[PDB]
Amino acid sequence: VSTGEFDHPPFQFRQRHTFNTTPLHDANRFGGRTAYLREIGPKKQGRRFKKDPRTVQFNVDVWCAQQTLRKRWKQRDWEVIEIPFRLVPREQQRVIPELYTDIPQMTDPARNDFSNIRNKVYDREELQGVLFPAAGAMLYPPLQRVDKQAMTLDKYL
Amino acid sequence: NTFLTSSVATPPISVIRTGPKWWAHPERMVRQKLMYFTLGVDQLPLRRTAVIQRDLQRFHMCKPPPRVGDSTGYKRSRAAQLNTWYRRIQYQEYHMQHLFTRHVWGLLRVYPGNTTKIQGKADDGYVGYDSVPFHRYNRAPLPFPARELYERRK
Amino acid sequence: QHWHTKRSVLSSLTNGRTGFIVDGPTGCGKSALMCQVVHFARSRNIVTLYVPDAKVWTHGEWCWPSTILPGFFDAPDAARSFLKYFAVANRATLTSWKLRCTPKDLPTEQGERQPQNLYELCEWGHRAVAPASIDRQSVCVKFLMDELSEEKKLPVVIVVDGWNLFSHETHFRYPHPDFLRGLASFNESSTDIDLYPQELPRIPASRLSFVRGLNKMILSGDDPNKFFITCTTRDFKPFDGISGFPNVE
Amino acid sequence: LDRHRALADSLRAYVEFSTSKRVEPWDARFKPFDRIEKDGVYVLMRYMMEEKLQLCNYHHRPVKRLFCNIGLMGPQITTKARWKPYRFATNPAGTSKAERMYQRDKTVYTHGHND
Amino acid sequence: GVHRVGYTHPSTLPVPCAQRWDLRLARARIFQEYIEEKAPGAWQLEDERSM
Amino acid sequence: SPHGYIRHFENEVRDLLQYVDGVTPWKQAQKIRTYWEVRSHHPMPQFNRPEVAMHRNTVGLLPAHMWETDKKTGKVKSVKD
Amino acid sequence: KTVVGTHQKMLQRKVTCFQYNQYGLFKTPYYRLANVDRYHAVQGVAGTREWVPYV
Amino acid sequence: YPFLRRPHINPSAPYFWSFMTAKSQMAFLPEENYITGDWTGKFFVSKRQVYTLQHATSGAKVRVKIFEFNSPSRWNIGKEMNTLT
Amino acid sequence: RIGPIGLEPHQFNVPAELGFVEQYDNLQYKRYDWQGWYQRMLDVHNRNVSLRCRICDLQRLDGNGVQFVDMQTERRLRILAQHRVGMGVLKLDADKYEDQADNVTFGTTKLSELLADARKAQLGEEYWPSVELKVRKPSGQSKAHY
Amino acid sequence: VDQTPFEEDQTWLLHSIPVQQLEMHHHEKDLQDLPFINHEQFPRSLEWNAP
Amino acid sequence: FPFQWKTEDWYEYEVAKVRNRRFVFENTEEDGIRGSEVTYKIVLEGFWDHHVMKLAEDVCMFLKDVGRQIVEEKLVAVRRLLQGGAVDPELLAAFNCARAGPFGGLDEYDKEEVANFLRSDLRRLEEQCLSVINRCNVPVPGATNIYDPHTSWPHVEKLEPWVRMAEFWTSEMSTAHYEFRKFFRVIICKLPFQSTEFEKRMYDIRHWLHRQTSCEFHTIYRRNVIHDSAVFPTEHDPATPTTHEHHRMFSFALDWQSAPVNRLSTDTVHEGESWDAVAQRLGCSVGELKDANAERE
Ligand SMILES: Nc1nc2c(ncn2[C@@H]2O[C@H](COP(=O)(O)OP(=O)(O)OP(=O)(O)O)[C@@H](O)[C@H]2O)c(=O)[nH]1
Ligand SMILES: [Mg+2]
Repeated sequence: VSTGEFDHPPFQFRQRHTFNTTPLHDANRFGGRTAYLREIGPKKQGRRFKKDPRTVQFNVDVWCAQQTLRKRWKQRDWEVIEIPFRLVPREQQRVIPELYTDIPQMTDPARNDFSNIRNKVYDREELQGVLFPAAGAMLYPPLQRVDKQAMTLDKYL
Repeated sequence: NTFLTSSVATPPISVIRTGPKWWAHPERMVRQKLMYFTLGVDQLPLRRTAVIQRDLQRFHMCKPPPRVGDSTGYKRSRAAQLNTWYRRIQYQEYHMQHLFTRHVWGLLRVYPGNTTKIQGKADDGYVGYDSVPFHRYNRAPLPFPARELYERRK
Repeated sequence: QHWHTKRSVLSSLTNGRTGFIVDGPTGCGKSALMCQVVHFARSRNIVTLYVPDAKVWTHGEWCWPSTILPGFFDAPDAARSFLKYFAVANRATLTSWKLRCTPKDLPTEQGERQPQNLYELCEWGHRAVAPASIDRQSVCVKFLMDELSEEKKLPVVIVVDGWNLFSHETHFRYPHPDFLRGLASFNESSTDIDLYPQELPRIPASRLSFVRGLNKMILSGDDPNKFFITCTTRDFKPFDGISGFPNVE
Repeated sequence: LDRHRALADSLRAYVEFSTSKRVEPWDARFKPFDRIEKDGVYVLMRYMMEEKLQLCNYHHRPVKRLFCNIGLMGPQITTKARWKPYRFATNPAGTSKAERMYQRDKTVYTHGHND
Repeated sequence: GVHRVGYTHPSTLPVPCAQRWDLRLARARIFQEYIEEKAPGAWQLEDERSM
Repeated sequence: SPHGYIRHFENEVRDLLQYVDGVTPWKQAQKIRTYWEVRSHHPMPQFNRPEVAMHRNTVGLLPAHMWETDKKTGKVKSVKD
Repeated sequence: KTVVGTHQKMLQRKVTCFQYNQYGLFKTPYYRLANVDRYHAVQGVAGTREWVPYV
Repeated sequence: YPFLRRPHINPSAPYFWSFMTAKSQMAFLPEENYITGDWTGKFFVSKRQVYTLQHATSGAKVRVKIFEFNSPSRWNIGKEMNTLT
Repeated sequence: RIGPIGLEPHQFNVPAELGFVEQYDNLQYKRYDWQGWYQRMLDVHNRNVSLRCRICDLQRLDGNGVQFVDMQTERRLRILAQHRVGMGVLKLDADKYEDQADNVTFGTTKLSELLADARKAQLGEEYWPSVELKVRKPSGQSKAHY
Repeated sequence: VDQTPFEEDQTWLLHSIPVQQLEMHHHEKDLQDLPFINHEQFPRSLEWNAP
Repeated sequence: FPFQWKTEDWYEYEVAKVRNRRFVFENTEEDGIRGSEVTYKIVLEGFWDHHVMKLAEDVCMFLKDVGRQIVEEKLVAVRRLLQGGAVDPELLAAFNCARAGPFGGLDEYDKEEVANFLRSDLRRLEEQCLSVINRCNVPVPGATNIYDPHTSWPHVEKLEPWVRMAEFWTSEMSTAHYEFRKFFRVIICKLPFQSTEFEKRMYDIRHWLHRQTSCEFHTIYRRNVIHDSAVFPTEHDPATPTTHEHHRMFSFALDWQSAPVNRLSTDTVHEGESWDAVAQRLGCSVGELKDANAERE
């Protein structure tokens, strides 16, 4: 669910800066990207593409796809490294179908882990023996994991 | 504020006749309360504007009964008495919004639109980067760049 | 407030860690709890480092490289506000703070006194004229973090709102090397810095001079004196698969 | 005979438009360009980006892309700060008036690219 | 940002395995797939109206 | 017989291209020029468009030897044949 | 990989005069005269309501 | 009306080579600037024939459907006859 | 069940499906001078034949005793046929030639070419397709040491 | 040498990307002329699955 | 309950469900109405919905009485094959064909085990032939439902009508909205054997169809395909591998041959070669070389 604007406003008579009324090509709409298709004054191939409804809708569909791409790439705190089949963990020793090939696969339902394998992200400090066997100096420190059974401040002791 | 174009003014009776569309839109009316709640003042003309328009939208689909005839003009004049009372309250909140948001804009160093008066900074209509190169109503040429209403450092 | 007699108690509470991080969903009592901790500690006359929102440091206005630290950067507008309000908050304790490891040949104009207290050091940093305040805070923040890391007797509570912004990359990026290399013309220089924008690698928070002094006291185990009761922030924008453009009103 | 002359006249006015210096395309009212000349953005422009803006002669398209690759104030330098409009940023250096954009020559066919 | 696309031969890795680029070249060998050379890595835009 | 796209015509593309050079001599195909080879006879073919790099145009890109400009305003007065 | 360099540039020039020597090559797009009626002489324009595409 | 589908089909300095011209310069000249086969002579040439150097050098006959160009010059080389009128 | 049967150990038998459309007119284009091109237009439009085979039927023993498709074989087969494999069934839609008889022959050689490259995983571990792990960036604990 | 997809909005804005000017074209939706002049050869159902 | 999910799993679900629409194996070695050997779909097309509905009652009753007869004459052939018979020596040689079996070495099947495997498959054929016959005796005209697979054979499947509207002037005065439409009914015939007598009878239903009503036929049958590992061998990758320059535009015709690649089955013996030297050069056994060359001693 997203509350941003996706469609372009239609064509009518020339709007004015009023209450609940913005001009059709303004710097506020779509982050100022309408300056490519705006007219300041209140050459035939360079005038008619600004007034075609299918043409101005396709450009917003490109700009909204650019906004969809940059937020999907800013979510990536990981990267894809081709790891061979022998040094991979036990949940990746299975036959993994490609994207949109099968049902979205659970990781391992036998161990009560119902999650998609395609969104599984492994920490880099776990695979130091696989990714860096040539260094031999432990370039990344081990992850300090907190003791869940230790009496701490959250357990009133 | 990124709306710096020249604008067209509307009479206040055309604003309130929109009703739930723009004047009493609930997303707009709740952020007008947060302006008054930040400054520590009563939202008293705003709440009584909202209580009236809450009940006005409740019966707005009902058709009025046919006025079959009265010898004296009593309930017709009384229904118009309450109707002209509801407009004067919403005339006050229409003035209360425009007074306070121009007082807030003088504090936050935010420049208004064209030909807009802020009482603390620019008593005349502040015009910045207009299509017409001179003042629209004061008949004076605009300098380049735009007029600095505030000091420099943030 | 009396940690040296209750040291085994405080080590068992934090499970040996340096402090607590408070995490949860958005809009819960995270920053509302962190402002209570400075209300708890400064009423008990304890010296507190309070960062009220970490998005002034990481997601700040502009980034400047450190004058005395090579390869490190600074948030100068966030630092002058930090060096101002920390001096006023703990003025009762920083005036009694004697400078142990601080050089006494600091640059000082006519009419100003050389700092002998940690309160006087922070007032040397933020109280100056522009642009002389830009390089003065980089000297002051580095010598503040050097003075705090050597104190092993007074408890210093360090409260940070939004430690997750200090745990990853600040939104600033590195400058392009053509800006510092120097050019004679643009048409024959084999550059496109004015033609096409590009994304350089992003600067992490560990390269900031403020967070360098914090991470020095966290990782080095010779400081059983600083308690980092911090929290995270979930003030990010929503994104649920698709995204259009946000309406400005 | 005059169409060949007007084509060379319009091409000469476009190249002199590319060579001449423009005014600052950033608007000095809005954040962060509102600040003083000795703090903030103008410090970073004076010591790191002084020759980069002077060589491109302050046209609005190169100086915004130089603000992208400088990295120390992005990405909110271009979107948050309001810039001058397209017909306002094409005015030459030392403009100081709003009549200069209509003072320019209307005889050439540079499509709005004349001084 | 701007980078160079790398390739690791199976003789270089301590555990050899078939890479994903020579599997792409094997897929392009069978089904006769045209590999556009100047296809940009930054321009991967989904048709979000349909997908 | 293949059908549909041109990717399914393997032999017919091979049979066309061998037939293309079979009838065509190189004495004929040398006279076809591209657009930039014709534009080189202009007094100035190359200048930057205002989309990307218009600021890189210098005064040495103008063919100033083939015109005469006025001394007062700076505009071109005449053209040379 | 077999045809590169001058073998590519001469083949593109040989295929250009082979394209140009064919007098009567139908390079007209389809939408230019796809509005012809068979029962009457009324001429419509494809894209508007004065033409139906199925019949 | 459909977008730019009319059957019946201006100077600019910075868009000189990109207005009413080909997209690329590596593309060859169109068919109207070459002789296809054995001809008896054309009364007119088409307006999409690009003016070359040999048009102004030889200058025998320029017949554009009418338009007879008796002013040879070097500023016309590189663009078709649509922009020349 | 029609089809050739191989008894040699270098020939594996794949039980596969073939789906096709045959359409003949009976109302208007049943017979006249337009029947010649209309029936050909129906045959060219119905040139598709769908060669479908389960990967479970490919996991049998070959003539040499070894399994035909092992785990690494179908892992190589799912990558070489990305969208042609779906719900455990390798589907091939042949649309190259106008007649369906040549599309069955073109579909057969494309199945055998895809199977022969997937059979390289039985040669050694150097032809096993690599697992793509989305390994994380270095964490904030390791970034504190920077 | 190739570039990753950008993470900021101003880099997508300020990059030299041309907009659509002429009529857009698809490789298989050009036999059908327009969405109003959508041509169908045989009147099959839109949910017709090919065996 | 209630159903709350992450959106990217929902984005993966809705794309995978539509792309895997016709990725279905119809003829499975299984139980009743799902499992079959051949699948016939006859898509009937007419202009009115009651025209295709009344034809779907006319064709289904035709294919019920015909389909019961062909299964019954097949059922009388299975019950004779299950009573007793002699095993084909071509069938016996098919089981004893592989070099190594599952248990290592040659798996010598005798005449009892090969006759056991066809008996296990003919027992499946009886239970599938009785599933067709028992469903062909159900739809009495007192109570009949030909749209359900469990009751009647064959069952009729609904398909949505192709409807395409036209918007034209009635003159710039007004606009008329008329639509072309035609309705579809699909008849799914699942037989657990391939019989050309039923395919001949199914193809001849076009000659007695209803007025202005046509049909098309879909046939999904099982067919054995041979993957020849000698014509299409599994080879190591070459020393100099291919690059993207071999996969350019117009490289599908100029750089690559069609599959398969010709490999020479003829060779000439060199000077000092013997029977073990040619087999070393050809990478084969010396007994394998003499079996193909039994003409020359
Ligand atoms: N007075 C008071 N208000 C509280 C308390 N807890 C939550 N609130 C209210 O809850 C809201 C959330 O406060 P924050 O702590 O800033 O929310 P948050 O978890 O930090 O949200 P993010 O920064 O986005 O992660 C505040 O506006 C408070 O009004 C509390 O203990 N006392
Ligand atoms: Mg918070």
